[PDB]
Amino acid sequence: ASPFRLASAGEISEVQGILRTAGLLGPEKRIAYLGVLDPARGAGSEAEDRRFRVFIHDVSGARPQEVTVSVTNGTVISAVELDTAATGELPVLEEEFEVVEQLLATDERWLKALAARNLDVSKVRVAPLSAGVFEYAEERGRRILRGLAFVQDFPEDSAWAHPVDGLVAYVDVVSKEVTRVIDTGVFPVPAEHGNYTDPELTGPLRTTQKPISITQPEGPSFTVTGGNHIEWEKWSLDVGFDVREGVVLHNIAFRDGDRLRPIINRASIAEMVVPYGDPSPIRSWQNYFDTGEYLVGQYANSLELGCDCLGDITYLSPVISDAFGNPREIRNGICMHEEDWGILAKHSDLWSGINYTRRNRRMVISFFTTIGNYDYGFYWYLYLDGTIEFEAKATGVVFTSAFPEGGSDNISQLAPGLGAPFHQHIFSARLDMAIDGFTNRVEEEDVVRQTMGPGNERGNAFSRKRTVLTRESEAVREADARTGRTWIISNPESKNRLNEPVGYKLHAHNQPTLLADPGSSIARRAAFATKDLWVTRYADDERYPTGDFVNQHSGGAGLPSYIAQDRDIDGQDIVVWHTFGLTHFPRVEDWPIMPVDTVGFKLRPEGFFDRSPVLDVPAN
Amino acid sequence: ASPFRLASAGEISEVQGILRTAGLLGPEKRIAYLGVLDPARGAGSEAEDRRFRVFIHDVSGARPQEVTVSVTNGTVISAVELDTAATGELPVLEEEFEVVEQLLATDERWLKALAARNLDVSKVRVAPLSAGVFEYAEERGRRILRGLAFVQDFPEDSAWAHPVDGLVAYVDVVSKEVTRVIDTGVFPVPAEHGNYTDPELTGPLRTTQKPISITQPEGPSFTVTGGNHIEWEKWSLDVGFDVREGVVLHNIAFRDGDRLRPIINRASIAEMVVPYGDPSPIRSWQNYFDTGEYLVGQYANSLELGCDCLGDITYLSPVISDAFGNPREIRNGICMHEEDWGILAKHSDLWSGINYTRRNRRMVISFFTTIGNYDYGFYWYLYLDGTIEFEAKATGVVFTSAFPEGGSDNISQLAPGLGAPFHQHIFSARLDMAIDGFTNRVEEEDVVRQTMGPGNERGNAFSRKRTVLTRESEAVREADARTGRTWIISNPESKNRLNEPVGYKLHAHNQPTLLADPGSSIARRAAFATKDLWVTRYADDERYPTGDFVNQHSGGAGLPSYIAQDRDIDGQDIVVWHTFGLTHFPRVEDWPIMPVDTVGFKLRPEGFFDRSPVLDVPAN
Ligand SMILES: [Cu+2]
Ligand SMILES: [Cu+2]
Ligand code: NA
Ligand code: NA
Repeated sequence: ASPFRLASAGEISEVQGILRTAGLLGPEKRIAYLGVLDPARGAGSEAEDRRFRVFIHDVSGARPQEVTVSVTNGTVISAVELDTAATGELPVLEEEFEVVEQLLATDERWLKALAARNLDVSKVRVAPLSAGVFEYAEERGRRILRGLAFVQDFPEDSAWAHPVDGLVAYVDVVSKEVTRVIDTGVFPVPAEHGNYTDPELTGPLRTTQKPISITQPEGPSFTVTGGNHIEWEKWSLDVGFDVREGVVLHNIAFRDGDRLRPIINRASIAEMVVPYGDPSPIRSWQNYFDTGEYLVGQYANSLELGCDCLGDITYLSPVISDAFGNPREIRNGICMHEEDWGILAKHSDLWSGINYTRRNRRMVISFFTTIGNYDYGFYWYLYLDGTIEFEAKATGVVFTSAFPEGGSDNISQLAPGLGAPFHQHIFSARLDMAIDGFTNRVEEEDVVRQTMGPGNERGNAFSRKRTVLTRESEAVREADARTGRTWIISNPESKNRLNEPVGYKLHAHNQPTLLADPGSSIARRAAFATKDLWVTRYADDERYPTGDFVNQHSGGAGLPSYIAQDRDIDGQDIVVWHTFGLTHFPRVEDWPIMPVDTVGFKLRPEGFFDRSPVLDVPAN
Repeated sequence: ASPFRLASAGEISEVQGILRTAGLLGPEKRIAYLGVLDPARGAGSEAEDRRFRVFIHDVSGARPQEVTVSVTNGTVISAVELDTAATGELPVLEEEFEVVEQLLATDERWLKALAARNLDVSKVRVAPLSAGVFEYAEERGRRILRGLAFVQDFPEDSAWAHPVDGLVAYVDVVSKEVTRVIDTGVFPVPAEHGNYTDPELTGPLRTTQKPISITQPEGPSFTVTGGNHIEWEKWSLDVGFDVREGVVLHNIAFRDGDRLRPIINRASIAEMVVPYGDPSPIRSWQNYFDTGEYLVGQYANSLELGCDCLGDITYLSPVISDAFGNPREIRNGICMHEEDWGILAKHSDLWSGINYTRRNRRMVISFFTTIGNYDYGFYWYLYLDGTIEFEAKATGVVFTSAFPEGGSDNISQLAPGLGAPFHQHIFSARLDMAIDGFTNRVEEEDVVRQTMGPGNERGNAFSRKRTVLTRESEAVREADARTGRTWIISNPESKNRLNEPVGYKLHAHNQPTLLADPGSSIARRAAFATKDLWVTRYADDERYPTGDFVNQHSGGAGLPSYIAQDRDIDGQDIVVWHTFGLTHFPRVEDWPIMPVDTVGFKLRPEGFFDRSPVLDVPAN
C-alpha cells in the first residue's frame, strides 16, 4: 500500500472510465500526457489519495485541458481550459509524427522540389521535428511540426545516409495543412549507404571474442517488495516511472545503524535539450526538448537479456497510457542489477603487518529510449560507500546533412558529400534534496590559493572557502574547474559526532553549457542550460526547468520565473537543478552508427557519516 | 627474441656478475636503481643489445656512479661519477628507511621529547620521509631523511591514529647522525584507535552480499606470447615493468585491416608528487615524489585472486634487483583481464525496422603499490572502439596530525583531536606519441562561441578552432574547461579517406594543478605540475619530468630545462606530458581507512579510422 507504487493497468483504465463518465474523453479527444502525482508534503493523512494529472488534446481544434483525477475516490478534481498561445502547446502525439510525411507526399510544392532532384516520392522519408518559436507569426496558437527529408533506397536502408539538403517544410498537424515549403537549392544526395548490418560494409565478423559469464548463483543481494521498493546494502528507495521524465527515484535513504536517514526525496532528469549549431536556414531552428516535447518515457525500449542488460537482471515493466486512455505495458523497460566495481579500500601496513582489501559494488537502475535517430541511456548508480551517480549514454545515428563544397565551420564531414552538423545534448537533473530531513542549505566550495609570506613562509599552504547560498537571487551558479569548485548540500540542524553539519558534495564534470547567443530563441526557452547550478525553494507546481508546456512556448518559463521569487533557501526545503551536457563535434568514427559517449555527475558524502560507512563489508 | 621482453632473473644475475668482475660492486656498494634501457630509435640493427642502466650507492660516503652495462656482450659501457650536490641524490634505499627509527631511539633530544609527553620509546614508530630542499645549508651533498612520530599501542595497532604533533627530526642516513630535533610544543596524542579489523569498531559484518561470479569458460580473448606481448581485439602492445615507473606500455598499435598502425610508442606515469598544504613548521617541508624518490615499482603488491583482481586473470610476475644485485620476483605483481563495459552502440530504427545492439569490453592492465600509509592503483584500459584510458585509484590511510584547538584552515578533523592535513596527489603521464608513425603534431582545440548577426541571424551557431603548437616555447598549455579545451595529436602526413590528417584527442579531467606558491621550493622541483600539458621533441635522455635524480635536487631540472631548447615539434617525433591530480580535503568518511577516489585521462580516435572500427563486432 505504498503511495509511491507504480501505476497499474487498472488505475489507468479507471482514469479512462472516470474521464469518459465525466464527458471529458469523447471520440475527438486524445491523452497527450498522463502520470501519477507525488503525495503532498506531510503524508500523515492516513490512506493515500492516488491522483493523476492528465493533458487532454482535442483533434477538432477545441482548447485542450489540464485535468486532475483521483482514482481512490473516482472523481475529477479539477479541469482547466488551456490558452496554448500564451502558455505553450501540449507534447507531441505519436499519431502526429506519421502525419507529416503523408501530407507532404501530396503537396505540389514538395512534389516539385523532389522532381527537380529526380527523387521518387515513395522513397523519401520525412523526419518530423518539433517546431520551436521563431519569426513566423501565423504559427502562434497552432500545432506545428517541421520536416526534413531523407532518401531510403529500399525498405531496409538507413535513410540517415541520404539527407536531402536545401529543403524543409512546415506542417499544421491539426488542420492537416502544409504551411510552407522552403527550397534554398539542390545539393547532391550522398550515395554511400550507411547499413551497419550489411556484410559488405562490416566485413567478416570477428571470431576472437570469448564469452564473459556474469552470474549470481545465490541470486542478487537486493530485494524488491511492493512491486518497486528496493533495499540493497543499506540503501532504500522506490523506483518510479513517468511517461515524461522516465525513471524517477523516490525516498533515497541510507540505513545508518538503527535509523533510516534520508538523502534525496526525488531525483529525475527533468528536461533535455539538443540544440544544433548550423546557421543554415534549413536547420537553424533545429532544437528539441526530448523530455518536455516528446516525452522520453513513452519511447523506452524493451531491454533484452544478454544484449542490453548482462548479468542477473531484475526487470520492471512500467505501465503508461496510450492516446485513448488504454494501458500499455513497456515490457522489460527498466533493468536493475548489481555489478562489481573493483577495489573499495586497500592498505598493506608495514608496522601492523595487517593486509586489508575489500571489493566495491554498485546497484544499477537503467532504461533506454529512442527518438528518431537518437538513442539515450539513463543510468543511476548507488555505491557501497554512499556515492550516488548518474550517467547519460548517447548513441544512435548522427543527424546528417550535405557537406558543402569548400567546407563548413559548423558541420563535419563523415563520408564523401555527407556532413553532420555540430550540436549539444544537455540534461537537467532535478534533485529534491532531503539531507537528514528537509532543512537543507547549499554552499559553494572553492579551492583557495595562498601567497608566500608570514604564517606560510615556505609557500606551501592552501585552503578552501564555502559560501552559503541564502536566497534564490544568488543561487544561479557557474562552474569553475580551475578552482575545483563544488557544491555541498548540508543540514545545519543535523550534526555528525564532530559537531559539524552533515552534508553531501556534488561533483560536476564542468563541460561547456549552452553555447547559443544569449539573445537567441533557444537561450530564452532553454534558459536553465545557460548555468551549471540552480537552487530553488520547493513548491509542488515547480516540476520542470522549462515549464509544464514546452512545445512551442516563447521562453522564460520555468527556472528564471521560479528564481525571481527570491525565496529563502538557507535551511529550507530546497531543490537542486544541475545542468550538464555533451558538446558533440561528430567524428568519422561516429559513422555509420556511433559508439557510446557519456556525461553525468555524482554526489559523495561529506561529513554525513561518523566514519567510513563500509567498515562492515566482509572479505569474501 | 623481442627487445621489449621483461628482464629475466638471469639478466639481473649477469648484470651483477659483470659489475662484480669490473670492480664496481664490492661489499660497500648498493644498487639504488636498475632497469633495462629502451632500444634506440631505428631498431634496424639486427640482434638486440640488451643494455641496463644502474645507479650505484656507496655506503661509506664515496661518490655514487651511473653505470650502463650490456648483458648481450657482458661489458660495462660507461661509468660516470656523480656530483650529488649539483645534480641530486640517488633514490631512497629500502634499508635506509629502517634506520631513522633506530638512531632516534638512542638520541637524547628525541628521548627527552618523548619523556615530556610520557611516551614509551618502544611504542613510537617513525615514518621516514624524503627530505626535499629548503634552507638548511648543512644538508647539501648529504643523504637525509626526515621523521615524524606515531604511537603504536600494541604490535597490531594502527599507528596513524596516534600522531605525535609538534615533533620532527632530521637524520643523516649515511653517517648515521641525528642532525636536528625540533620540538615546537606538546599536543595531546589522539586516543581513539583506528583499527578497521577490530569487531568493536566494525560491528558485525554484513551477511547481505551475495557472490558475483565472473568466469570465462573458454578462457580470455587476449593472448600472451613471448612472456609479455599482448594481442586483444585488434590491439597489440608489450607490457614492460620498470622499478621506478612501474608498468610501462610499449608499441601500442591497432590492426586496421591488413596493416598494423602505431598509436603510442611508450606510455608511463613518469612522476608523482604529493605536496602538503599545512603551513606548520612540523610538516611544511612534507613533499614526496613517490616515483622519482622512492621508486613505486619496487613496492608493488602481490595481487590476490578474488580480492585484488576478480575474473579470469592472467598474471605477470616482474623481476627486479635488490640492493646487492640479486634478482627478486614480485609474484602476481601485474593483473590483466578483460571486463564487460556495457553498451557499445545501439539504435532502434523505425524506418528500417532494424534493431541493433552491441556490447563493449575493455582490456585491463593494473598493479598496486604501497608507500607508508598510501596505496595507489595504476590502471590502463583499452577499449573496443580505439579508446585508451588511464585511471589512478588512491586509497590507504590518510596522513594524520593533531587537530588544533580552535580549528585550522589547512587540516580537517576526522576524530576527536585527530586531524588530516590538506594535500594533493599529482601524476605526470609521459606519452611518447607515434600516431601512424613518428611525424606528429599537437593542436589545441577550443569551442568557439559566435555572436548573433549576419550569417547567424538566429544566434544558434557555434564552432571550434585548432591552434598548432609549432615550437616547444609555445607548448606549455593550461586547461580551460569552460571552452571545452582538448588537444589533438595528429600525423600531417597520414590522411584518412576524407583526406584529413589522422588523429587522437586527449580528454583531461581539468582538475586543479599544483596549488603551492609559484616561488616555493616545491613549485621549483615539481615544475611540471604547474601546467596541464607539455610537448617536447623526443630525446633519449629526457625520460622524467623532474630529471634523473629527484631526491634532494634544488629544482628546475627536467621539463622546464627540456622546453628551453625551443625545438621544432610540428611534424616531428614528439612526447606529450600530461599533469593530472586529485586535491584531497580529507573527509570523516576517509577515516579510519579511505574508500578509493580516482583521477585520470583518456585518448579517443579523431579521424584516425575511415569509419567506426567496431562494425565487425558480433551480437552474442
Ligand atoms: Cu550527438
Ligand atoms: Cu590523499
Ligand atoms: Na527538498
Ligand atoms: Na614520439
